[PDB]
This record gives sequence, C-alpha cells and structure tokens, in this order.
Amino acid sequence: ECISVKGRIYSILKQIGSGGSSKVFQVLNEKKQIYAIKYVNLEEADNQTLDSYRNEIAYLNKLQQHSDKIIRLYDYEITDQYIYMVMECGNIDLNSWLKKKKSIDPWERKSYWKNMLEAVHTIHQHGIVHSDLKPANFLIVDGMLKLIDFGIANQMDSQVGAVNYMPPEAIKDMISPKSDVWSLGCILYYMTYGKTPFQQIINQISKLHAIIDPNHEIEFPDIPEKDLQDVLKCCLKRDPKQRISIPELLAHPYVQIQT
Ligand SMILES: O=C1c2ccccc2-c2n[nH]c3cccc1c23
Repeated sequence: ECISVKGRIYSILKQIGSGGSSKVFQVLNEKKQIYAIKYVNLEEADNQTLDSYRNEIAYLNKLQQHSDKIIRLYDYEITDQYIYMVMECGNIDLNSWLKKKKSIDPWERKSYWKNMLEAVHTIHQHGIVHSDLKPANFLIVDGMLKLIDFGIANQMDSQVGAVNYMPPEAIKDMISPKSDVWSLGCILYYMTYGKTPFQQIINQISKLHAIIDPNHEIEFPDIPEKDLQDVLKCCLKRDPKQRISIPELLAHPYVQIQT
C-alpha cells in the first residue's frame, strides 16, 4: 500500500522496475486483480520531455484497439507533478527471459516472432518507427510477447548499451520502417543462434565499422529450419531497399507454413 489513480485505490505488492525517476509497481486493485502501475516524476521534465511523454501516452491509448500484442493500458492519472498508468501486468521481459533460458523451443520462437511482427506492424501503420528495438522492449504476458513502448518518450547503472541492434544506415547517416526490421532480425538471430550478429566484436568502434562494412560477411550457420535461415538473411541486408518489409515477413512461410 498504497497508490490512488482516478479514485480507485491500488496496493503495492512490489516494485518490478526502478528509475529514473520511473518506477513500475506490481499492484492489486480493490478486488485483488493484478496490474502494473508506472509512476513517473515530472518535477524535472522540460517541455519537450513532457510533450514526448504526452505523445506516447496518446498513441498507446489509441493503438489499444488495433492489437492485443500492444500492452493494455486500462486507465491513467496525469498532473503537472506526476503520471500514474494502470497497466496489464506481465511475467518477465524478453531480455531477462532470454538471458536465463538455456535455449528456446523452436515452436516458442516462431510464436514470439509472430507477436513481435504484429505489434511492430501496428505502430508502423500509424507512422511510428520505434528505431531502438531490443528484447528489453518486449513483455511476456500469458506466454505471449507484447510491445511495452513505442520509443517516443524515452529520451530521459552502466555502460549499457544495445549497440548490437543498431542498423547500419543509422551509422552511415551521421525513418524508416526498415530500421525496425533490422533490429527485429537481430532479436531473432539471438533467439536462433544464441548471440547477436556482431556480439563477439567487444570493441565499440570496431563493432560499428563491422555493421556498416559490406565486405564483412554476417554468418548464418546451417539449421533445420531453412525458413528461419532465410528470414534472418532477409532482415539483415545492409541496403534497406533490399531489406524485407514487415508485410513481406507476414507472408513468409516461416510465420505461415505450419510448421
Ligand atoms: O517493465 C515492465 C516489466 C518488467 C518486468 C516484469 C513485468 C513488467 C511489467 N508488467 N506490466 C508492465 C507495464 C509496463 C512496464 C512493465 C510491465
């Protein structure tokens, strides 16, 4: 105990996430149903930050209706000092799950992949490119991946990280939906081969040079699922024009042909 969002009282079971100042609490309503409550402190947010927070809240609220692979947002209270967001509660985030799991069941992987496509497809269909997709951005809810954020709000402890998932065209350019495809392709590559394509290059500068270098051959060890191979090869094509799109991925035999 205790939080109060728009009249209704919620008792704090424990803190799932910390920050930030951004704290996600596992909580229970008056009828002991389980929710998550994200608490944000606005007392040091400037006007762009605030607007970005407002913008993402608006979209998450709208895109509720369009897919159930987008995390449910049930209600929220929002003042000048804080934000409270009553949300669907989840088992574990994908990054923590992957880290702990020894190796994924081939059926489980393909199923998660469909979830990831459905959610990312939805945000694209409203002009939203995430542009920073990591396993951390996905939540396992009832054995099912859901996208937690759209990457709008978050422009506000290591030494971390996630340069592994960075597409080459973001580096050469120093928009667009193909950037998200690359990043999803790295999440799958990880679920397939246990590491990200360039994970073993532990030097940062070297890593990026490797990502943008066309002569650097990305490895794709032979595996039973030749479908999976092909999907991985298509998402990790350095020329975004050549890269496969989400609609093409949704018509791919990997997610259609059974199984
Ligand atoms: O970050 C998490 C999170 C992290 C670990 C475990 C559960 C959750 C979780 N469950 N519901 C929500 C809503 C928003 C964010 C998050 C959740």
